[PDB]
Amino acid sequence: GVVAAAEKTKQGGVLYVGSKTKEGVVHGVATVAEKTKEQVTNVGGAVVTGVTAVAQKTVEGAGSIAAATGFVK
Amino acid sequence: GVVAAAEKTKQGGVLYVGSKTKEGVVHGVATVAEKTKEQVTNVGGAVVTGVTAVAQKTVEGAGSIAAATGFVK
Amino acid sequence: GVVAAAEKTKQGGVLYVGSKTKEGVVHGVATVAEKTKEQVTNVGGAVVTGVTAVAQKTVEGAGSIAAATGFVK
Amino acid sequence: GVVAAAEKTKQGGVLYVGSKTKEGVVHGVATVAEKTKEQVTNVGGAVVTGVTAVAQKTVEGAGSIAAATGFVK
Amino acid sequence: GVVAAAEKTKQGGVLYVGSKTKEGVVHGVATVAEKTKEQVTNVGGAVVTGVTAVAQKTVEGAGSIAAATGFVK
Amino acid sequence: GVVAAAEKTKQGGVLYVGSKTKEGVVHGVATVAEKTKEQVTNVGGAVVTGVTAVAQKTVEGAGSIAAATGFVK
Amino acid sequence: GVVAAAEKTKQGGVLYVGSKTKEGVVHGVATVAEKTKEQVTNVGGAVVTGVTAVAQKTVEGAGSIAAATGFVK
Amino acid sequence: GVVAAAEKTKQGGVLYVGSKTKEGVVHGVATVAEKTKEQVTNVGGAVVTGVTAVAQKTVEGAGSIAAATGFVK
Amino acid sequence: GVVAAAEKTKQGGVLYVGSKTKEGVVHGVATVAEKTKEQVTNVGGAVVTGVTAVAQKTVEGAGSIAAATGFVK
Amino acid sequence: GVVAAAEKTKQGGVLYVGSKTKEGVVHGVATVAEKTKEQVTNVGGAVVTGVTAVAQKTVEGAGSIAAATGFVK
Repeated sequence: GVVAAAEKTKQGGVLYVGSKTKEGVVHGVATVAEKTKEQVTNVGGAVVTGVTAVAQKTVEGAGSIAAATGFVK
Repeated sequence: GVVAAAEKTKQGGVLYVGSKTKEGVVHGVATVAEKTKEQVTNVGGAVVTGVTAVAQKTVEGAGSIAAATGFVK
Repeated sequence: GVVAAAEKTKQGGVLYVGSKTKEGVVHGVATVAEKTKEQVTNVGGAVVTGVTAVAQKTVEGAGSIAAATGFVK
Repeated sequence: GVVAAAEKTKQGGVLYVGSKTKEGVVHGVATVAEKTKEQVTNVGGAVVTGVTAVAQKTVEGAGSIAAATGFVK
Repeated sequence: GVVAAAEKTKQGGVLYVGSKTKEGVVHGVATVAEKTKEQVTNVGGAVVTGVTAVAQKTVEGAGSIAAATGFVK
Repeated sequence: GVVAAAEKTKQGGVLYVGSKTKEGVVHGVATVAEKTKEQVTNVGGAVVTGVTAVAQKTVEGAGSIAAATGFVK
Repeated sequence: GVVAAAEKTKQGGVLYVGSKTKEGVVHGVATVAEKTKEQVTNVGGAVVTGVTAVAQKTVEGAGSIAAATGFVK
Repeated sequence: GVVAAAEKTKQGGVLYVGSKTKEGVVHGVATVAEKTKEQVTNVGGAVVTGVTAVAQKTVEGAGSIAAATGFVK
Repeated sequence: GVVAAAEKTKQGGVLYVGSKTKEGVVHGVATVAEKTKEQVTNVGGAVVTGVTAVAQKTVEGAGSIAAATGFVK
Repeated sequence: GVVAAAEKTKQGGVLYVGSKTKEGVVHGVATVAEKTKEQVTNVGGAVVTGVTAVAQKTVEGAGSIAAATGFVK
């Protein structure tokens, strides 16, 4: 029983970024391996990967993740 | 039983980014492997991968992820 | 039972980006492997991959993903 | 039972992007492998892959993905 | 039982992009492999792949994807 | 005075190569540029460019090269 | 005075190479530049560029190179 | 006075190489630059660039190189 | 006075190499720069650049190099 | 007075190498710089750059190098 449920019921200043750079190496969510048996990646939210990264009001509602892995039995 | 459900019921300033750069290497959500048996990637949300990345009100409602992997039995 | 359901019932300032760059290498959601048995990619949301990436009100409602993989039995 | 269902029932400022660049290499959602048995790609949402990428009100309603893979039995 | 269903029942500012570039190589959703047994690509949403990519109100309603692969039995 | 002179006055076991390969990219003597004023290439000897390259008793006598370039005066 | 002179006056076991490879990228004598004023390449000898390269008794006699470049005066 | 002279006056066991490899990237004599004024390459001898490189009795006699560069005066 | 002279006057067991490797990156004589005024490369001898490199009796006689650079005066 | 002279006047057991490796990165004679005025490379001898490098009786006779650089006067 791997169940995920989500509900969202709606009964309805200044940001300045200045970036000067050179030779930027950026890595995000990176999983590196040798000889696995299983690999899983679930992204319910937001992954922002930049040289300049700005986020505003981003992950604002009703997320759910259910993960079951393995179970040899 | 791998069930995912989502419901969204709606009964209804200044952002400045200046980026100067050179030779930018950016990686997102990257899973690298040798000799697996299983690989899974679920993206319920938002993946923003840039040299300049701006997000506004992005992942705002009712997401769900259900993942089941393996189960040899 | 791999079931996904989604419902959306609707009973109904300034953004400036300036980018100057040179020789940009950008990768998105990239899964690289040698000798798998299974590979799955589900994209319920939005994948924005640029040298300049701007997102506004993007993933705003009622998404669902159900994934079942393997089950040797 | 691999079932996906979706319902959408509707009872019904300024964005400036300036990009200057040279020699840009951009990759989207790319899954690269050697000797698999199965590969699946489901895109319920939006994949935007550019040198300049702008998204506005993009993935806004009622999406669903159901994936079942393998099951040797 | 690989079933997909979708229903959509309707009882019914400024965007400026300036891009200057040279020698741009862009790849979309690309799955590259050697010696598979199965490859599947389902695109329920929108894939935008450009040097300049602009999306507005794009994937707005009632999509569904059901995929079943393998099942040796 | 750009003078070249050459004189050649003649008063007169087992080689086994086995090559197995795939997807070979080979470049020779390659000069690549943007916005020059002058480019010169003089080849008095031998340029062997292969995937399999074997040379035997190749550049064996009396070569001469004279190069003068520029001289704004 | 750019003078080159060469004179050659002649008063007159087992080699086994086994190569097994895949996906070989080989570059020779390569000069790469942006915004030069002058580029010169003189090859009095032998340039062997392969995936398998074998040379025997190759550059054996009487070579000469004279190069003069620039001299604004 | 850029003078080169060469004279050659002649008054007249087992080699086994086994190479097994994969995905080899080889570079030779490579000069890479941005915004020069002058570039010169003189090769009086032998340049062997391979994945398998074998040389036997190669650069055996009478070579000469004379290079003069610049001299603004 | 940039003078080079060379004279060569001739009054006239077992080598086993076994190499097993994977993913080899090899660089030779490489000079890398940003904003020079002059670059010179003279090769009077032998440059062997491989994944497997074997040299036998290679640079055996009478070489000469004369280099003069600059001299603003 | 940049003079180089060379003269060579001739009045005329077991080597076993076994190499097993993986993921080898090898660099030769490499000079890396930012904002020079002059760069010079003279190679009178032998440069062997491999993952497996074997040299036998290599630089055996009569070499000469003369280098003069600068001299603003």
